[PDB]
Amino acid sequence: GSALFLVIFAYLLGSITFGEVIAKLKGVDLRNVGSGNVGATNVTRALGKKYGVLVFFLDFLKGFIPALIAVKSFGIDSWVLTFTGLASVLGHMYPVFFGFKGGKGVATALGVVFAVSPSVALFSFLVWLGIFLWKRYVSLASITATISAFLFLFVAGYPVNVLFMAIVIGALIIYRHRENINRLLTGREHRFGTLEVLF
Amino acid sequence: GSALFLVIFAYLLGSITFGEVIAKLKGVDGSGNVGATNVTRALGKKYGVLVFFLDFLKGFIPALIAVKSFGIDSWVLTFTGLASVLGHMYPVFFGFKGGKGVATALGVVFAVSPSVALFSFLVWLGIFLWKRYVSLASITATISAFLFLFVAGYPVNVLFMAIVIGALIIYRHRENINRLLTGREHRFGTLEVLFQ
Ligand SMILES: CCCCCCCCCCCCCCCC(=O)OC[C@@H](O)COP(=O)(O)O
Repeated sequence: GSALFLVIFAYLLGSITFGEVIAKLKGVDLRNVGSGNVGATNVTRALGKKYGVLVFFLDFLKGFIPALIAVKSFGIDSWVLTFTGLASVLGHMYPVFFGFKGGKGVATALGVVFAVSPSVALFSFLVWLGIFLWKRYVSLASITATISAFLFLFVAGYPVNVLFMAIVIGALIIYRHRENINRLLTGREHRFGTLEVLF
Repeated sequence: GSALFLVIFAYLLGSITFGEVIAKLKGVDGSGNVGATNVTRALGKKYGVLVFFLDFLKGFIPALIAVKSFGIDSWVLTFTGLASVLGHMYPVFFGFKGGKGVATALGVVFAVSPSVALFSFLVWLGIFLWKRYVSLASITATISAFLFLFVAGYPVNVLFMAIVIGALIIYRHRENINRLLTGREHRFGTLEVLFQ
């Protein structure tokens, strides 16, 4: 009853892909820019790093706010949190508002992890930052940090409901990156090299 | 032509009141109503959920065909979603003695607008958890559904369908409304709602 309310709320809140809303009022069509993704990385290409950080924060919140409510209400080992965090990420990937055409859910998933464990969230973000500074592919950093986020929760002793949530979310994130994976293997992925950040 | 076939099929399918047919499957016959709530009443939540899903599908299935084959702007969809609910309210297979059409109407709005449907389901859950009457939640979620379709800018064929379907549902709750105002409506326990 109460759990169903929270899970649906997490899905509806997650369905507000804020990169698509902000770019629309700024006039930009994200479909034609860079990867075509509606997420923070492509919002940065289309609108600049000022709007990319804003979109990252909002997409972060819609996974953090519902997951935190589940933790305080049902406990960290409740499967309500499992499906709440999944709902926020599935809302971002398949938004009920925009015809189920959303992003890859990396920022929203980090919001869910933050509500479960800030410690793991900051480490995974540090892992994401290093891999990115290393190779300047956001997709490679996101894939790596997604896998490291799962390994961090496991070693830290988090319950099987949290691990199940992380596996499904992580497997969904990698699957939504299959276009980036195809581009990385073929040397076509949109790098953030010298020319890209300069211009 | 083919539009009339869909409307009549929507009515006939909606006339399959599923609590009944699944109550008689397992073999049971309180409120005496044909509803998912009245099936959880009797055979447990696991069968009332299935009955809710089936009554949901008979409104969802013909309405999705209307959207896909005629368009969300078509008035074929208006009469198709109307026929499904009217089938559930006045089932030709059961002497026109049927339920209140909440689950069937939710199926109709979900095929038209998955967003409005889930938003209206949020309204129902909140009102039910807050005040603990099933009927008060169904009336409020019905009204909010039309308001959600209106402010979102859905076409006039959909707004007309929601008004007529909403009015029918509210009208089917006239006995619930009387008992609500006279304090004779059943209410769930303060703890019974959370374990519901
Ligand atoms: C299971 C929990 C996993 C948590 C996720 C890992 C944390 C990563 C740190 C946050 C990084 C900032 C947010 C970026 C969101 C985003 O935009 O993701 C899409 C990118 O990838 C690929 O971008 P693109 O080239 O446009 O497809």
